[PDB]
Amino acid sequence: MIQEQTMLNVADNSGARRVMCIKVLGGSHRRYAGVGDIIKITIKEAIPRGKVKKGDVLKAVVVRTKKGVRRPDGSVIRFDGNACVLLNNNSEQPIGTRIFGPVTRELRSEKFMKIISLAPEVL
Amino acid sequence: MIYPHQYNYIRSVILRLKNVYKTVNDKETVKVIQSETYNDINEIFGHIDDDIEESLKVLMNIRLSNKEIEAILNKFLEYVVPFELPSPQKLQKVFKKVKKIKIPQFEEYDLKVSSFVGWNELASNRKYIIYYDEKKQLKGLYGEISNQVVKGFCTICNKESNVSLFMKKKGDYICRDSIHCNKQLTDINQFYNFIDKL
Amino acid sequence: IGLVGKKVGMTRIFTEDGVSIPVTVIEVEANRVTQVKDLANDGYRAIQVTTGAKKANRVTKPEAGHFAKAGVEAGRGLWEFRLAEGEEFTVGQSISVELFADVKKVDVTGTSKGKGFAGTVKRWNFRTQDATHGNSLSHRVPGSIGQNQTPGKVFKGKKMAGQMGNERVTVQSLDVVRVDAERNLLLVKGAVPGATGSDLIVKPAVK
Amino acid sequence: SNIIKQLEQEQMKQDVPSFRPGDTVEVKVWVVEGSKKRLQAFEGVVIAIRNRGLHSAFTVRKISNGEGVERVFQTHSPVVDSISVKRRGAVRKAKLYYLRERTGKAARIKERLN
Amino acid sequence: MRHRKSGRQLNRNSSHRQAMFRNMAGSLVRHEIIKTTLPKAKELRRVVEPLITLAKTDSVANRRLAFARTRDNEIVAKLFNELGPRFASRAGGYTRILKCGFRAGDNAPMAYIELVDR
RNA sequence: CGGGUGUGUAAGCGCAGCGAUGCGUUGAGCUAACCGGUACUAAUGAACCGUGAGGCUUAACC
RNA sequence: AAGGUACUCCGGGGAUAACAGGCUGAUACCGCCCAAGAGUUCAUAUCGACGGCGGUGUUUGGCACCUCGAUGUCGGCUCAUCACAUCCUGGGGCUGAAGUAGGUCCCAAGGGUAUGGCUGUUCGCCAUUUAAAGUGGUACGCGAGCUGGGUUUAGAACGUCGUGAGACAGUUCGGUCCCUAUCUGCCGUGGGCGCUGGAGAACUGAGGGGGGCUGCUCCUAGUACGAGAGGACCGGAGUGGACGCAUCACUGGUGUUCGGGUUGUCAUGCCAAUGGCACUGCCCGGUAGCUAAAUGCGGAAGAGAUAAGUGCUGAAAGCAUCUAAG
RNA sequence: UCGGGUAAGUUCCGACCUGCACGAAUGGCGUAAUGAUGGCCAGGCUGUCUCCACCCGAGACUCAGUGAAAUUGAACUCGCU
RNA sequence: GUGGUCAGGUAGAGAAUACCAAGGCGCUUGAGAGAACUCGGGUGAAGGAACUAGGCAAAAUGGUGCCGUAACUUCGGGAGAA
RNA sequence: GGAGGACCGAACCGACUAAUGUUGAAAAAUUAGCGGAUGACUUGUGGCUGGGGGUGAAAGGCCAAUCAAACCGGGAGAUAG
Ligand SMILES: [K+]
Ligand SMILES: [K+]
Ligand SMILES: [K+]
Ligand SMILES: [K+]
Ligand SMILES: [K+]
Ligand SMILES: [K+]
Ligand SMILES: [K+]
Ligand SMILES: [K+]
Ligand SMILES: [K+]
Ligand SMILES: [K+]
Ligand SMILES: [K+]
Ligand SMILES: [K+]
Ligand SMILES: [K+]
Ligand SMILES: [K+]
Ligand SMILES: [K+]
Ligand SMILES: [K+]
Ligand SMILES: [K+]
Ligand SMILES: [K+]
Ligand SMILES: [K+]
Ligand SMILES: [K+]
Ligand SMILES: [K+]
Ligand SMILES: [K+]
Ligand SMILES: [Mg+2]
Ligand SMILES: [Mg+2]
Ligand SMILES: [Mg+2]
Ligand SMILES: [Mg+2]
Ligand SMILES: [Mg+2]
Ligand SMILES: [Mg+2]
Ligand SMILES: [Mg+2]
Ligand SMILES: [Mg+2]
Ligand SMILES: [Mg+2]
Ligand SMILES: [Mg+2]
Ligand SMILES: [Mg+2]
Ligand SMILES: [Mg+2]
Ligand SMILES: [Mg+2]
Ligand SMILES: [Mg+2]
Ligand SMILES: [Mg+2]
Ligand SMILES: [Mg+2]
Ligand SMILES: [Mg+2]
Ligand SMILES: [Mg+2]
Ligand SMILES: [Mg+2]
Ligand SMILES: [Mg+2]
Ligand SMILES: [Mg+2]
Ligand SMILES: [Mg+2]
Ligand SMILES: [Mg+2]
Ligand SMILES: [Mg+2]
Ligand SMILES: [Mg+2]
Ligand SMILES: [Mg+2]
Ligand SMILES: [Mg+2]
Ligand SMILES: [Mg+2]
Ligand SMILES: [Mg+2]
Ligand SMILES: [Mg+2]
Ligand SMILES: [Mg+2]
Ligand SMILES: [Mg+2]
Ligand SMILES: [Mg+2]
Ligand SMILES: [Mg+2]
Ligand SMILES: [Mg+2]
Ligand SMILES: [Mg+2]
Ligand SMILES: [Mg+2]
Ligand SMILES: [Mg+2]
Ligand SMILES: [Mg+2]
Ligand SMILES: [Mg+2]
Ligand SMILES: [Mg+2]
Ligand SMILES: [Mg+2]
Ligand SMILES: [Mg+2]
Ligand SMILES: [Mg+2]
Ligand SMILES: [Mg+2]
Ligand SMILES: [Mg+2]
Ligand SMILES: [Mg+2]
Ligand SMILES: [Mg+2]
Ligand SMILES: [Mg+2]
Ligand SMILES: [Mg+2]
Ligand SMILES: [Mg+2]
Ligand SMILES: [Mg+2]
Ligand SMILES: [Mg+2]
Ligand SMILES: [Mg+2]
Ligand SMILES: [Mg+2]
Ligand SMILES: [Mg+2]
Ligand SMILES: [Mg+2]
Ligand SMILES: [Mg+2]
Ligand SMILES: [Mg+2]
Ligand SMILES: [Mg+2]
Ligand SMILES: [Mg+2]
Ligand SMILES: [Mg+2]
Ligand SMILES: [Mg+2]
Ligand SMILES: [Mg+2]
Ligand SMILES: [Mg+2]
Ligand SMILES: [Mg+2]
Ligand SMILES: [Mg+2]
Ligand SMILES: [Mg+2]
Ligand SMILES: [Mg+2]
Ligand SMILES: [Mg+2]
Ligand SMILES: [Mg+2]
Ligand SMILES: [Mg+2]
Ligand SMILES: [Mg+2]
Ligand SMILES: [Mg+2]
Ligand SMILES: [Mg+2]
Ligand SMILES: [Zn+2]
Repeated sequence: MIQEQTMLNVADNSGARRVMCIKVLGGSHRRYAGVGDIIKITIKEAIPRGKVKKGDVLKAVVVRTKKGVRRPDGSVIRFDGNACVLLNNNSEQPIGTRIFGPVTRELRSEKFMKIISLAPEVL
Repeated sequence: MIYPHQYNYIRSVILRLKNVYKTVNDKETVKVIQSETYNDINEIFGHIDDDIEESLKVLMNIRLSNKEIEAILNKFLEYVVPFELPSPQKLQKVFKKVKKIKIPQFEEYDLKVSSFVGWNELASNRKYIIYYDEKKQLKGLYGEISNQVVKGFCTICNKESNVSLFMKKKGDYICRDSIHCNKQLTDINQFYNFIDKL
Repeated sequence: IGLVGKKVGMTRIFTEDGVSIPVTVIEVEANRVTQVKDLANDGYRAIQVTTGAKKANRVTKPEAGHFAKAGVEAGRGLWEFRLAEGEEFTVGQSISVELFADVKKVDVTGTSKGKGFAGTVKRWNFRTQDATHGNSLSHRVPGSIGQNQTPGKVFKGKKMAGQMGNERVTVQSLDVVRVDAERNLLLVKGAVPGATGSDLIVKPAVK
Repeated sequence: SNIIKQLEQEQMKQDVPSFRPGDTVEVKVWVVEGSKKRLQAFEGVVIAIRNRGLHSAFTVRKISNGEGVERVFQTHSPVVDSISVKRRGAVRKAKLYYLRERTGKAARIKERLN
Repeated sequence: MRHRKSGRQLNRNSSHRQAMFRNMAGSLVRHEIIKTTLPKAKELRRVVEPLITLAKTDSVANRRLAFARTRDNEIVAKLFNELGPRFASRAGGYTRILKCGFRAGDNAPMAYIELVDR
C-alpha cells in the first residue's frame, strides 16, 4: 500500500538507499501501489560511486510491503518494510545486477522474471 | 535544443535532400548531398541523440517519404526552443508611446518557429515587431504597413513573397504575414541586419 | 422461477487447489404453491408460494382460508414469482432447492441491514470538511445544498441525510458453489443482502 | 449455527498438531510453479494464534535474507500440507507483537521444559 | 447503531454505573425488596443474579470474588449463608420485577424488584 | 446449564530459596454483546375499538 | 481666508459611484460570404490577403433603470446543476487518408474528465500522470454551510510625495466572520381522511428515480498494408483503474461492558487477597457489533425508432438523381 | 539574471548592480546574546491529510415540571417559462 | 473579581502534582433513549505534511546522575547545544 | 564567597495561540497550551492631579461598562434649504 510521498528501501544494488514514490502509475486517481506495481520514484539517498545518483527520477517495482499480499486461501504474507527494485524508465528492466531480500510469487511474470531469478527467496 | 531559425535551416536542408532524391539522377551526387545534409544536421547539434540518429538514418534512405519527413521534422521540432511572448506590462514598457497596445494570440507552434513576433493593428495600418536582442533584451519596433499587397523579395527573409512597404523616406518591403516571414527566415542575423538597415 | 430461502450465515469452502471461496449459506426449504395466477383471471401468469411454518394462533382466519384452499400448511409469508410461457405449476405443488441444480449464477434479493438515520458522509460518501484549520462546527456537515437566487431552491433528489438501509436490494450474478437437496442448502459465492435469519429471494440470474 | 457448524466441521483437518505462541514451528506449504507442485518450508516463532474452528489461523514470524517476514496461515487450508513444532517456547502472553520491535539477543525466547 | 449490543448507559459513565449497581445489589440483598426505576431494575437482575449463582458454591475464592463484586462482608455473608442455600434448587430467576406506577417528582416509570422466595 | 471465544497457569495450599521470586496443584481462574439448550423470573383472566349483510339507475343473465 | 482626517461624526441620496442584476453590444468571442494567394502543380486536403454579413451575451466597456431605514466583496473548501461552441469514449464525410498515426468538418451531452512544486491567488509556469485532465452559465453558483490567505478600519515601518497634518490603483508586519429555521424548497419519517359493508394478504404497473466511464495485455496476425521501417480494421478472451451497491467468511481497525501486567496513594483490623482514585491512571491483548484498507457483485448483451452518414429502386427532368411514391 | 536547495521553489538563501525611488545620529554598515517577533529548510512526530472507522462521555431525540427571544401589513404563503 | 492569617499524612525538590486527614461538599429540574449532527475525549491498518495561506490543531519531547557537545562570541555565553 | 532588570519553575502579575462561547455561565470569559516570576516586580490602605484640563515607557491610550475633548444641569423648543 504505497502512495505518493511514501519512502521505500531499495532491494537491489543500483546504489540507491532510499527512494520516494512520486507517482502511482496505471490509472487516473490511482491511490496505491502493491507488490508487483510499477511506481515513479526520486532517489533521496544513494551510495557513492553507485550506478544511480540522488535526485534522479526513475521507475521501480514494489517487491515487499508492510501491508503485505493476500493469497487465494486467505493467507497473508507481510514484511517489516516497504521495498522496491529500481527499473530503467523506458526498458522497465532492473538497473541492479543483484536482488536483496525475499520477494513474493506475485512478481512471477515475464516482465519481472529476471528479478525472481536473482532473488534469494521467493515466498 | 535549437533556435527557431536553426530549425528552419534544418527544415530547408531536409526539403533540399528530398528534392535531390527526386531530381538528381546521379548516385554519387546524391551521396555528396546525403553527406552534406547529414553534416549540416550534425553541425546543428553538437551531440546527436539516438532518435536524431534514427531520424538521420531515415533521411539517409534514398526512398524518403513526406510522412517520414514530417515525423523527422516533428522530432527536430521538440528540440526547438519557443519564442517567449512578453508580459502585458513588459510589452507596454517596450511601447510606452503606443496606448492600449495588444498582441493577437499566437499558436505555440508559431511561437516555436518565430524568431520575432510581428502583428498588424490593421485599423491604423501599423505593424509591431518584438524581438529579443543579443543581450536578450526584448526590442520592439512599430511602423506603418501598406494596405496594398504586391509580390516582391522581402527584406527580412530575403525571399520573394507577398510584401507590403513598412515605414518605422527609404522603406523596406516585408512579408505581410510575420508568421510566414518567420518560417522563411533561417538566420537571426539577417533580421538583425534588417533592424540595423532601418 | 425462483425460491424463497433464509440467510443462515456466511462461511468458506476450501477447494483442493487451495482457493478459499466466501460462501453465504441459504436454507431453501420446500416452497409450496398456494395460488396460481393466470391471464384469464389475474391478467398475468404467476405462482404464489409459501415456505417455513407459522404458529396456528398467529395465523388469522383470512390467511388460514387462503392456505386451506391450496391445501398447504401455513407458511411464514407469501411470495409471488412471475412465470415464463413454458413454465407450468399446480396449486399444492412443492418446489425444492433442486430447481437451482443446473443454475450457474443466481440473483439474491433481501432487505438490507437498517442503519437508521444516516449522515451524508455515510449515506452518500460526502467528503468531511477540514478537521482543523479554523473549521467552525462544520466538520461532517453537507456544505452547500444549492446555488443562489437562480434557481432559488433545492433541486429534487438532492443527496441529504436520512434513513439508510432496511430496503430491498438485489445482488446479481452470484456463482452457485453447491446445491444440497438433502440439507435444503444453497451455497452461493459472496455476500448477500440482509442479516442472519432474514428472508432471501433467490432467482436464476437475469443477465 | 448448527447448519454452518456441520459444513465447517466436514472441511476441518483432524491432523493439526498442538502448538502454542512462542513455539518454533515449521509449516510446509504447497507451491506450484507451472505444472510442477512442490512443498516449501516456512520456519519461525508462532506469535499469534486465532482459534476460530475452520476459520482458525496462526501467524509465524521469521527473519529471511536480513528481512523480517510474517506469514498468516489458515490452519485448515489445503495449501498448508503440515505443521511441526521444532521447539517449544516459554512466554506469558497469547500474542507476541513485542517481538516485532526486538532483534537478536532481545528477540530470544526461553525454551519451555516440562 | 447498537446492533446486538447489551447493557444500558443510563446517562452515566462506566465507573458510576458499576458503583451504583454494587450499592443497589447490596440494598436488594439486605432488604430483599427495593423500589427503583424500571430500567434500573432490569439492569440489576444482570448483576444480582450472578452473585446469587456464585453464592451457591461456598469457597474462599468464591467469597473473595463476591467481595470484589460487592465490597460488603455483610452482603457476602448473607449471600453464602442464606441466599445461596435458599435458591440452591432454583435455576435462574432469583428475582422478580413488579411495575408500580410513576414517580411524583419526575414521572419516572418505577418498579419493585424482590427475591422470589421473600 | 453446556459450549465457544478471549485472556494466559486464579485463590488457597504445598515445596525450593536468606529473600525478591520460582515450581506443583494448573492451560488454571475468570470470561460482554456469541452458539446450542432450558419456563427459573417477567410476558394476565379481562377490558377497549370495530357490528348486525352493505345506495340509486340501467343493462345483461338466471 | 489654505489644507488633513484610515481617529472620525450627523442629516440625507439608489436624485449619484464601487459589487451583482438590467438595457446595449463598440470591444470580446464564435460562425459565415467573396476568393488574392499559399499549397511542386492545383483557391477551397489544409490555409486564406483586401473587403463584406451574422450569432452569442461571453471580456473590456457604455448607460445610471433596481437596491445607499445594508443585495457581504477575491481565492480556497463542501456541495453542486444546466448548456454544448465536445476534452475523452461512440457514429460518420473529405484528406495533400499505404499501414500506424494524423488534419479538417459533421453527428453526438450517456458516462467520464489528475496529483503535486511555486504563489492569497483565479491564472500561469513547472514536475509527474491520464482514455481525457473540455469550454461556458448558475448573484464572475455556493460565508443564515466552512475558511479568512487576498482585499478595504484603528498600530507600526520603508521607498515616495508633501512645510506639515497626512497620503500612495507601492510595499512590509499585526489585526473579533453573529443568527435556536416561521414560510417556500429539499431529505427522511409519521398521523388523518378518502378510495362507498367491514377486514387480512398477495399483486398489476400509470408514473418517478437509479445506473450507463474506461485502460492495458493476449489471440485473430507480424496477417491486410508497406521497399523496408513499421503495422492494423473487423472479431474474441483475460486482467486492471476509477465509481457504485451489498456484506463481515477472511485480513484488519475499534472494542472505557472481557482477561491480564504495572506506578503512586487510600481503604477493606492486619498478612494474604481485593476494591476506589489518578485521561479507561498508564499499558498489553481481545468477544459480539460496527466497519475498510477486507471480498462478493454491477455498468452489459439484446430490441425498437433514429442523427450525421450510406444506399436500393425511381420519376418529375427520354439522362441523371438516396426521395418526390416505395 | 545566475547559482544553491526540490521531481518540480512567484517564497527562501548566496551572488550580480540595471539603486523606478539605499546611504551615514528623522544615523550607515556589522553584531555575540536575547525574542509568545517576520520568512525559509530539516529530523522526530503525528487523523493535518490520502479517507475516514470505531469507541467513551455532554447535548441533540422521547416523557414529566417550568418556561424565553429576535421578528411580524395581512395571508387560503408550489414549479417552470 | 475580592487584601490578610492558618498549612496534617504518603510520595515528592516543592505551597507542583497524585491519593488521603481534619473539615466540607455532590454544584435546586429529573427520568429514559443510545439517530444525524455539534461539543469534549480515547484508539487506529498502510502511508507520513501528500494538508494548509501557514504543520493551525494534534502528535511528540519531558526526570535525575553520568559521559559527551559545533559555528560563532562582547569570552559571560552559545549549552540542558546535539 | 554569594553578584545578577541572571536561569528553571508554583503562588502572584500578565495575556502569545487555538477551540468553545457570541439572545454567553460572562456587556471580553472558560478550557488546553503561553510570558514574567528579587524586579524598570507585585499588592493592601489612605492621599494628590479635573475637562482644552489631568495623566500617558506614546496606543489618541486612560480619566467610574462613556473619550480626537468625561459626566450632570442650564443657554435650550440651538440650528436642520
Ligand atoms: K503456578
Ligand atoms: K495458584
Ligand atoms: K481458558
Ligand atoms: K477643514
Ligand atoms: K454563421
Ligand atoms: K487541388
Ligand atoms: K446600497
Ligand atoms: K475523421
Ligand atoms: K456527454
Ligand atoms: K460548472
Ligand atoms: K453578488
Ligand atoms: K467566499
Ligand atoms: K442569505
Ligand atoms: K453556520
Ligand atoms: K414563503
Ligand atoms: K470482519
Ligand atoms: K472485530
Ligand atoms: K491499588
Ligand atoms: K533628527
Ligand atoms: K551605531
Ligand atoms: K530570528
Ligand atoms: K471638554
Ligand atoms: Mg438497525
Ligand atoms: Mg478536504
Ligand atoms: Mg467563532
Ligand atoms: Mg470542531
Ligand atoms: Mg441482545
Ligand atoms: Mg439526562
Ligand atoms: Mg476512573
Ligand atoms: Mg459459559
Ligand atoms: Mg481458550
Ligand atoms: Mg489476578
Ligand atoms: Mg504445566
Ligand atoms: Mg441463544
Ligand atoms: Mg494608520
Ligand atoms: Mg492613530
Ligand atoms: Mg450616516
Ligand atoms: Mg437610479
Ligand atoms: Mg454594473
Ligand atoms: Mg438588483
Ligand atoms: Mg479578412
Ligand atoms: Mg454589462
Ligand atoms: Mg437620466
Ligand atoms: Mg429593508
Ligand atoms: Mg454539436
Ligand atoms: Mg447529463
Ligand atoms: Mg439509453
Ligand atoms: Mg497547479
Ligand atoms: Mg460568486
Ligand atoms: Mg462556475
Ligand atoms: Mg458563519
Ligand atoms: Mg448564502
Ligand atoms: Mg486577511
Ligand atoms: Mg531612510
Ligand atoms: Mg427510466
Ligand atoms: Mg436516467
Ligand atoms: Mg471498491
Ligand atoms: Mg463473525
Ligand atoms: Mg484485532
Ligand atoms: Mg483497545
Ligand atoms: Mg488500615
Ligand atoms: Mg498487602
Ligand atoms: Mg475515595
Ligand atoms: Mg480525591
Ligand atoms: Mg444497445
Ligand atoms: Mg431513371
Ligand atoms: Mg516543502
Ligand atoms: Mg532559481
Ligand atoms: Mg512552502
Ligand atoms: Mg537573495
Ligand atoms: Mg541625519
Ligand atoms: Mg536605528
Ligand atoms: Mg542593516
Ligand atoms: Mg418538555
Ligand atoms: Mg420561481
Ligand atoms: Mg489577586
Ligand atoms: Mg500535603
Ligand atoms: Mg494542588
Ligand atoms: Mg453519543
Ligand atoms: Mg468527536
Ligand atoms: Mg490519540
Ligand atoms: Mg495511523
Ligand atoms: Mg502504524
Ligand atoms: Mg517518519
Ligand atoms: Mg504542500
Ligand atoms: Mg494542496
Ligand atoms: Mg501547534
Ligand atoms: Mg499534546
Ligand atoms: Mg530574572
Ligand atoms: Mg497591560
Ligand atoms: Mg490560562
Ligand atoms: Mg526569560
Ligand atoms: Mg520563570
Ligand atoms: Mg472606560
Ligand atoms: Mg469641542
Ligand atoms: Mg437661545
Ligand atoms: Mg429641536
Ligand atoms: Zn519575410
